[PDB]
Amino acid sequence: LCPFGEVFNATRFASVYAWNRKRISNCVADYSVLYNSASFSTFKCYGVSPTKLNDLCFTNVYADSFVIRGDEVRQIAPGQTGKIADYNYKLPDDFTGCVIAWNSNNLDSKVGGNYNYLYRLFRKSNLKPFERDISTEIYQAGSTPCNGVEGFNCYFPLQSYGFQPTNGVGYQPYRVVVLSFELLHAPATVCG
Amino acid sequence: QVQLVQSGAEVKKPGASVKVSCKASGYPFTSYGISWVRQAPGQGLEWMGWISTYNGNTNYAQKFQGRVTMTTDTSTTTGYMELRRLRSDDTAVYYCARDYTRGAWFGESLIGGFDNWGQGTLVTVSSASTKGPSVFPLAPSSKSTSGGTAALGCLVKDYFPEPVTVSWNSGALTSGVHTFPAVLQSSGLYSLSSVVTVPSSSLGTQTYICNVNHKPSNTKVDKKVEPK
Amino acid sequence: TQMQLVQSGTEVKKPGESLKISCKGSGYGFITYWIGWVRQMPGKGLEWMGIIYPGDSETRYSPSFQGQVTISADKSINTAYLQWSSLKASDTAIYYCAGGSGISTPMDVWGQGTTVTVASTKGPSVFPLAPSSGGTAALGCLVKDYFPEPVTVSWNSGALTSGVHTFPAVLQSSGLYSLSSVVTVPSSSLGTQTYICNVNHKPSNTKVDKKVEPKS
Amino acid sequence: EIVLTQSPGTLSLSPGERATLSCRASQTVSSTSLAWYQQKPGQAPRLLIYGASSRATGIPDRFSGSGSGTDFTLTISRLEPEDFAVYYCQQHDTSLTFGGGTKVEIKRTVAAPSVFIFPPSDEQLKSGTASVVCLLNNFYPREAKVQWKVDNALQSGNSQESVTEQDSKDSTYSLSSTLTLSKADYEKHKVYACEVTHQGLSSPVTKSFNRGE
Amino acid sequence: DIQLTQSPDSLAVSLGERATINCKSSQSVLYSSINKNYLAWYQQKPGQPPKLLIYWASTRESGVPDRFSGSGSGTDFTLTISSLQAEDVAVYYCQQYYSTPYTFGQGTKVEIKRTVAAPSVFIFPPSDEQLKSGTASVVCLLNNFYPREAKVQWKVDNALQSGNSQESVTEQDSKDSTYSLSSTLTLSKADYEKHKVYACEVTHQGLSSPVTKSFNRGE
Amino acid sequence: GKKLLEAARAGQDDEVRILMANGADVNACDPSGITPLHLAADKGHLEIVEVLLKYGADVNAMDVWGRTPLHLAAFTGHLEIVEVLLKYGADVNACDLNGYTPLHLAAGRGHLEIVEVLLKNGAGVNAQDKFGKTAFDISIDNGNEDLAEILQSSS
Ligand SMILES: *[C@@H]1O[C@H](CO)[C@@H](O[C@@H]2O[C@H](CO)[C@@H](O[C@@H]3O[C@H](CO)[C@@H](O)[C@H](O)[C@@H]3O)[C@H](O)[C@H]2NC(C)=O)[C@H](O)[C@H]1NC(C)=O
Repeated sequence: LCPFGEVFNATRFASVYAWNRKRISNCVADYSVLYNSASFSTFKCYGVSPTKLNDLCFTNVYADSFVIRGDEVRQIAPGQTGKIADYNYKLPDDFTGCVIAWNSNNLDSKVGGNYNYLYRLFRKSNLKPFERDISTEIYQAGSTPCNGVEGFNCYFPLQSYGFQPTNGVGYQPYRVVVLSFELLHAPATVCG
Repeated sequence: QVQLVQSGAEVKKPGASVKVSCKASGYPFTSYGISWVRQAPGQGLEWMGWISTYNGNTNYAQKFQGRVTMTTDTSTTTGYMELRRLRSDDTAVYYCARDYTRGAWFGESLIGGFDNWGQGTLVTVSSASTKGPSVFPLAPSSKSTSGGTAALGCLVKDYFPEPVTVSWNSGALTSGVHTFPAVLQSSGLYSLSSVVTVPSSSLGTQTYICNVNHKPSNTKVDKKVEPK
Repeated sequence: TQMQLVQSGTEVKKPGESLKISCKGSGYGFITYWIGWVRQMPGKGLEWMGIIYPGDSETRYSPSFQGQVTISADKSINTAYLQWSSLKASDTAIYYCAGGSGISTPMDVWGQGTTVTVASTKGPSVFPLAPSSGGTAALGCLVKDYFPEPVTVSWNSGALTSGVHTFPAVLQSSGLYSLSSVVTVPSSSLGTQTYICNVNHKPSNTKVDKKVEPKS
Repeated sequence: EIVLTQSPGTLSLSPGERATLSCRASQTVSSTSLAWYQQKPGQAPRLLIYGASSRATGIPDRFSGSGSGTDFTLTISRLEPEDFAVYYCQQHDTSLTFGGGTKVEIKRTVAAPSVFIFPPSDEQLKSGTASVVCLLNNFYPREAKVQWKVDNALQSGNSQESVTEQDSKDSTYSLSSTLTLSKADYEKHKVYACEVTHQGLSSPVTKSFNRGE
Repeated sequence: DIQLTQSPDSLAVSLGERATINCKSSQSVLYSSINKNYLAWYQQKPGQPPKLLIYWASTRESGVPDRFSGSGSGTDFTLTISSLQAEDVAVYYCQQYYSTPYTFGQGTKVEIKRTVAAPSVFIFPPSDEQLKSGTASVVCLLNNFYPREAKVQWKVDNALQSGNSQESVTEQDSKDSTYSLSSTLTLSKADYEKHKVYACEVTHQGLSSPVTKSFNRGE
Repeated sequence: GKKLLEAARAGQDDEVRILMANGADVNACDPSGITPLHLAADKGHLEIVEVLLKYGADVNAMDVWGRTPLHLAAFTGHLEIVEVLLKYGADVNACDLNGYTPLHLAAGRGHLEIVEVLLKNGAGVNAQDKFGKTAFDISIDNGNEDLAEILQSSS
């Protein structure tokens, strides 16, 4: 009864720095479609198994999705460090969610480079878990006061990806959706 | 295996409004949206509209804001459309179908589209009124081909409306029959004819009959064929 | 059940060489399954050595087994493998491959397991035993100097299946194996029919039949 | 929005061949927001191909889709005598726009039509009108030319033409061309000639008749 | 690493009553959000791969009846079997899976309990071809006893031996839980010929006093 | 081994001497991937630079932006560190993601000697910026035209 098609079978996925929230509840959710889709290549799940969650049911089915370069699909795991893992989207510790990813090279790429998907490269601090930062202002490397101009120490933070149909076996952009099943002691707990 | 059912063909007069219905069964009616598409006789389709099934917020076509209203009921799992300000040029066919292009929950584009349709519905409108048929024989002329064949026909004109149930000797002849599509004329009325070719031997050896019944005007007529 | 786990057969080696064992899974939803390995000493509990994922070959090892055992996976035929670089005398045990969906999940489905040992080959020998004075008398036969296990013992080709006790084979001082089987029989039919110990050995593929009578 | 024309409007092919329908737009479009639908005559439409590469439930494996950018192709591979229908390529990237439809027809040899021309009897005299008819049968293909001449003079705005669909047993058509007029104008002009020119005819065939004959 | 412990290692209870096993951890095994213990209870009969019995320390895996239960909290838990069957003899294991890695317990052995049984003791020397091989194996056999505890000793011409008797024990018996034990003594041909009278001594609760069977070589 | 970075920044030669004699890293890096040669060039502690390059420090190292020590050392205006880096054999036509050539910074900061010392061993004048511009126009842009005619004539 939960529209799992819209989150899974959509058309436009935003970039990692503009990852899309998708809150979902108030249904009965069927997982057999996720059981044996025969197309996901990296179905991995932490804390709670998906073969046996059918009995139990809470709220907080917080789940999101984006598109990301293939290799770093391993870097999305609690207690794991990396460039995008630290710097664009980082899981907390004590995980309870469930990661799913699959290849979509056939459609989300155009010869010559599809310059639409970008990702942050640096940040002064390191982000807290499950928080979003979107900001396009310049980076001031050194002691030069920079207001709105680009220079030897003023650099554009956001950088564009490179997607090719004939890219490397990890260089194609995969689609990633991660679900996260939690609970709260408050009443009015809608099941699934 | 899901079932879609629509109402029957309708006849109206100009300036009125027309309400039609679509009934869905065999699937969770609250999980998919409804799509309505029309087609003019002999022309390609054109998109009327799409409507969600949970939030009630919908998406109409750009060209049809002030004429069509869309409603859905979850209790009976039905979808009704009411079209206003009809004109004589709008006589057409309509179809209801299940959408897989706009998600019925949040409303974003997906992969796929109109999967299962209905049976189609026929709509007509004119300034004319129901009228009995005008029958006319066409036996082969005095110059009927000797070394060849002759053509036998029965012609109907000024009959309102479509259809007409036409048979020759009450279904005795089944092969070589041609019934013609209804064609409009400047008067706005109807015309049709039915033809079979026969060998020259059957010219003066057997007499044929056209029976025509027009149920909307419940008129039954029978006419023999006399060679001349 | 919805998941099938299979393993390789029983096979033992001399010490020094490597070791290749494998575990395969089959069914619906296997793509959400991790493969772990469990060890049992003879007469003891379970120990954990390693766990792995079939797709991306993510490995986790026990704190006490790094370097001695190699864990590998292959997603093409969708199985997992265990390698042993060197074999010791203390590596004779029974190993299980088992499946668990996810991390921090119950280890629910299991295979059958396979055993490994180290010794030097020899075929067995069998000797009889019959008592004399009554009530019931105990007949038997013993077998010595065989390896590997097992030997199928039999009593009149299985015609007598009550009061049978075959002693679980136990290694002696020099590492070989000995066994003994006994029954109790009423003293009425002592000298009417024969008693025969049948022993079959697959590794030596030898059939031996031993005749038992009381001593005059 | 986006213009869409498949072209050609008729893809008449002999049974036992391959069909490659081409769909084209003006601007660029996604490879995941377009579909192909089928329309049998007198029967409701159905879904054939979605996502430009995938297939729906219970679809024969002869159908495939490909293409990208602004050009798309549907391949039928095997043409059976059930697959004759009007096909539509449809987009939904921005709003949604349907194609123009394409007709696939059975090739056969040339056809020689047979023509019968009949004027009305006094059953039209009872009314205040007059209606003459020309009928052609067993011609090929749909194109043809028919004309009238009232005393060697063609008049416009008074004739209607009707054609049937493809024949199920021989795959040909029969056409009716009817000329209507007021009865008063019927009897003050003497000669009426019905002429036909068509590729199926070697020469234009003419039949001239009189009010009394 | 998290450590466990079980109690008792072995247990003796009659048929059709309650049996208990207690498993204690080293640290807390509770997960913060999900208030369900990450423990597991396994059963394993001899010659069998294990079959999971209890998961999440309180939830019953499909395919087993209600007669098993688990309770506890914090770091201490207990599994109880009610109205046991004769089929219910196996080895039971507690193991957590809170985080990499997991550590099992030492193990639990269950055994049916019933009345004391009178055992039977026999003695045998080997046959001639055994001696001509170069070895001599003399066997003491003791059978159909209950309880298990029964001391066994040898005597060579009323003199003791050291490191010569090997003891073998069988498993539970399906009929009346009476077991069989053997003591094997191996020696040289000459050393066998170096002495006359061999005696075997047994001690058991089924015997008011130790029972000795002795025999002289060749007679 | 993060001590050497701040030691080189602070310009305490004895501390860097003893630490690298004790086994300090030759390529110790921060999260931003900066190199001790970069810090030494920024602070102009020539002795630390020569000492570090004696053991074979990363003369062609790049940070997250691809900055090379020659670029920063030209930016500050240190006369001898640039030429010792050049004589060791670092790249002179190196350009970051922004595509800044050392000649570009040299013209921007109005430092002339670095231009010719780069040109001595074959510095390239074919630099392409966002518009493909070379060092000539920037040299005339910096407000000091006396630089521009030299690159015009040094070709
Ligand atoms: C997203 O789109 C995919 C693509 O079609 C959907 O997958 C489809 O899911 C249905 C679920 O019922 C599958 O139907 C099943 O087919 C099997 C095999 O024929 C049959 O044994 C079952 O009884 C059932 O009818 C269908 O095959 C499957 N299609 C493909 C190509 O995999 C999916 O449901 C959509 N939604 C989500 C959330 O993924």
